[PDB]
Amino acid sequence: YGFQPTNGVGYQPYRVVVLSFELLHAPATVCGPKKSTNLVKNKCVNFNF
Amino acid sequence: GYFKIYSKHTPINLVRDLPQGFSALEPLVDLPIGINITRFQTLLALHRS
Ligand SMILES: *[C@@H]1O[C@H](CO)[C@@H](O)[C@H](O)[C@H]1NC(C)=O
Repeated sequence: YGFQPTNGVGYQPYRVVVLSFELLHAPATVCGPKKSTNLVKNKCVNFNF
Repeated sequence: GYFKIYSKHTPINLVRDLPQGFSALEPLVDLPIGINITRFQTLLALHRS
């Protein structure tokens, strides 16, 4: 490459990373974070424990 | 695709045969790994001296 500071756009280096996943072939183990709320008591509510 | 291991430890005073008692085996660990196991071996710690 000819990477130089004087070079403008289209010539400066760019750091690129591509991320890939799989689609339902093996037991999933990398998943997004799970949210949480505050715990209430003695009130008719619904829960998702 | 789940490898389940259950374990239990129990003191014994009988010499050779299995004891005449009842004791359940609580779960120890679960591993989410997919391998189509068919055979297994054992490891021995011999005294090399
Ligand atoms: C079981 O064996 C077959 C033999 O081809 C293989 O295709 C399959 O992936 C195995 N199952 C697991 C869970 O490894």
